[PDB]
Amino acid sequence: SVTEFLKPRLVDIEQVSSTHAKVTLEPLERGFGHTLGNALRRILLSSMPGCAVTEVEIDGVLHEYSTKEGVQEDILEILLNLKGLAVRVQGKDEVILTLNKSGIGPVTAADITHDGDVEIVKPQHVICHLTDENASISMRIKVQRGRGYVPASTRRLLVDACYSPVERIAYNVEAARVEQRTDLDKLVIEMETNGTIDPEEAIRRAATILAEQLEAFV
Amino acid sequence: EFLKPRLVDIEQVSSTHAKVTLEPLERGFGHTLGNALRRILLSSMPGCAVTEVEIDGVLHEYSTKEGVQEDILEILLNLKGLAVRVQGKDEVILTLNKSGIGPVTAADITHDGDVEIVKPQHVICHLTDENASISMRIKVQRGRGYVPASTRIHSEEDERPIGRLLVDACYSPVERIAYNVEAARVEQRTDLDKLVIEMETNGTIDPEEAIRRAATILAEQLEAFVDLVRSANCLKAEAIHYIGDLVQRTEVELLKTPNLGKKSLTEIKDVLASRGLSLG
Amino acid sequence: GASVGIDDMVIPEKKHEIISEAEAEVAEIQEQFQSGLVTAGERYNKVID
Amino acid sequence: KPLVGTGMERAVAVDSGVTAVAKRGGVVQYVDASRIVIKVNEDEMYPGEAGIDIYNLTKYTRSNQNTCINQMPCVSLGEPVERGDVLADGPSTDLGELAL
Amino acid sequence: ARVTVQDAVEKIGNRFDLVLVAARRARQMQVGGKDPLVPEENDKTTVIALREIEE
Amino acid sequence: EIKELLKLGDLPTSGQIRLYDGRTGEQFERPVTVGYMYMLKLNHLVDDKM
Amino acid sequence: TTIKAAKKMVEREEAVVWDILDEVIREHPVLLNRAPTLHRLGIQAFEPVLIEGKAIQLHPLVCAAYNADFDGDQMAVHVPLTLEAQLEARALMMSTNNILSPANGEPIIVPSQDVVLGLYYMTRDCVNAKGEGMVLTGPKEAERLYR
Ligand SMILES: [Mg+2]
Repeated sequence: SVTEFLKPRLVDIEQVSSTHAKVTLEPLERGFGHTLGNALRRILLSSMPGCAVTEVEIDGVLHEYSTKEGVQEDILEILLNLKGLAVRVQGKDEVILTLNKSGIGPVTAADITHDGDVEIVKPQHVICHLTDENASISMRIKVQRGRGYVPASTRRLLVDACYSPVERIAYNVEAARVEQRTDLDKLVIEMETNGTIDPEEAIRRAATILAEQLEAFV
Repeated sequence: EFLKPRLVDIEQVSSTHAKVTLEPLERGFGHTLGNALRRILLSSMPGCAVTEVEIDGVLHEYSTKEGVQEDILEILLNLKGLAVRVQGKDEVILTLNKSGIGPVTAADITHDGDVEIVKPQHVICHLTDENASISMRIKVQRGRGYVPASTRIHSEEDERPIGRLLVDACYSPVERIAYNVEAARVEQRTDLDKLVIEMETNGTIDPEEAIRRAATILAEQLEAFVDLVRSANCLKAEAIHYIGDLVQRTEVELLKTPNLGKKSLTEIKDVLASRGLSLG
Repeated sequence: GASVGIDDMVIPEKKHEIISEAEAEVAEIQEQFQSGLVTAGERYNKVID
Repeated sequence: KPLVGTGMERAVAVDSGVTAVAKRGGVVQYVDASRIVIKVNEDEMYPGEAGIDIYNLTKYTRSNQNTCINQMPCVSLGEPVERGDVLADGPSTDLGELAL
Repeated sequence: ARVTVQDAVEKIGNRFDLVLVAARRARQMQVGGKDPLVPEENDKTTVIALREIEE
Repeated sequence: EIKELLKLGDLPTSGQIRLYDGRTGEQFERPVTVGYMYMLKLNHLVDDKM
Repeated sequence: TTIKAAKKMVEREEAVVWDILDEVIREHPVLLNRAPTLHRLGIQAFEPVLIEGKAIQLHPLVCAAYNADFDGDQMAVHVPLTLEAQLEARALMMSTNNILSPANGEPIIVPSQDVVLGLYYMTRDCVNAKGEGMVLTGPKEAERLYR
């Protein structure tokens, strides 16, 4: 009974959204809740494989503080909208797409070129709005594969690539009892994803990444 | 793509103070492993602690003997801090006999083969009269965590011998952990940091055997990443050893055999009068 | 992690000068009363003020 | 034994009756968890059959508030005791100082 | 989850007759063998009565 | 004099040191005051009151 | 089988009496009360949460109504019995129904001295800091950037 540690039973996996779940591990040993939760949160935030947008150049703009007629938004707002785009790049490491379109109406993600392996997960995502009959938009979006969040100062217009597909994660330890002892923990994990992968899969990915780091010792 | 860490070096400043290294680590994994290993090295590590020590001439810890400056309570208090290392079994009973003026250290304890005393100069008691002697039995065990004597009040296993004195058991051998992440060598690749764990214990465990156990516990906990005698001889003569086989048949069927005796039948009737067994 | 220390209560640098000026003023505003110019009640009301 | 004190612990500890102050000086002849025997010097001894001093330390007993009252010797064999020294520490006393 | 009774008081009543009608309903549920009109998640008679009050 | 006594030993003269969280290993900002206070146990126990 | 059997079972404290007590505890309110009962908010109803120990845990937001600090105060617990008593405890004097003082419409559950310090530290505005002058997609990105 010296190495007989308890094992959780995650019967509660209830979720109220497609890209948002709430896992409940119960029961854990006293002190393992915070350990596991913090380890998996740190890994899921700071080290997670993914692909995002790194740098986008405009056809006739070479400065952040500029504007183009016929667009209801600004360069900053369209860069912020491009930051939220979720792309699941397959095969090649990186690829440059285009947004050549001249038409009245909002520019959605479906207007981007298919470019083969590039599969857009949110075709309803709107980049910018157009109102003039002759105002044309043209840019060269460049995706890239990485791990983590890299700001602009850490690095043509630059974009803060959000490689990690997790929108937020926040665990919460509670109290659990097995028939005698009320000092046991009860881990509760809450996470929202960007639609590329399900959060239940992201938990497995983070757990595997953490477990593979402990092969030389176990 | 992740450079897994290796057990590079294990320094040894003293018998208790150690310093381990876990090169190489990537960015963001240094602290992630350091804190998770510290919280496990502090919480759950196996060890051995003194408990249930009996002295010949005492009946309770609130008494005092003759020719001994210390008090029985103080003796039970400084026996708690005895660093013992047991590899053979998990339950040993030592023995301490000494007489004459002078201190009583840990060296004076018996010299059993599978019991190592880490600190022989650990003073336990003091004798102050040549016509005095102490004799006790030190019961060592094995466990993890902190278990106080007050929790051993189940009273459903056996009764207490009046001269048996319970002791609080601090099984955890680890005292403190102090890790620190810092930049490793160039390694022809930047963003590589090292983990320098600096542990300290009572000299009853090995640094490598502790890190390999903490990592093992962490991996085992993380593995959850999936979705979801004559009276008895009368009955044993018919190859019946358990009470269920005798209760399966009625008492009339058991009385129809010459293997059962009068005393066995009386015991069966006394057991059945309580409506617990032999109810047809 | 907001603690409270002994240095977290800084004394003003010009408090000593104010105290010195006040005591130097009082060391003569009492002698002005001792000359019979003002009464004790008004002197007390001025000192407290 | 509080690390930060005021210097009034000796007086409070000694002036109360909780400790065991030595009546006459000498040398500890027999120390024990319950008794202390002091051999008095020849000069401090009375002329006619003075003898020795014996202190019977009070062991575990109850107060008016149901608390333990026991003394513990703080001397050793052969130690030269002087008149007025503390030989045992009562409740809340550390080598003759108040320790609450 | 009977955290508050705001909606039940807002619906009807003067916050006094609600207690009486809920007591009558819970008494008919507990003593009498009347089946409840709402599913019970290991709840008591009072909570089930208060939850049935709303309509 | 307290500062000189702190400077005799190898201790920070400010009185405040940097602490780390035990549950996450993160470091608190605004270094906190750590030292030794003499605490007492008053004769009002919860065993005699429940 | 009989009342004496259950009495002996509770006396021996089997492992099943705790799971039985949890059932009756789940949704049975109790009344808490501090010694000087000046106004009516000195008696409120709560839902018990079984905890190990010998002290009562009191939500730190209802301490203003009770006028109770944590330097030695004691309170009394009362258990309603009948159906009407429980319904009155739930619908009239539940802690989540008494958030406005009857002397003036102003609330009485305002936090203080620990919660206001943290919110004052969050909503502070420094001049020079890391990550100053950038653009985020929303508050979740700010949380990710801070953590
Ligand atoms: Mg109070």
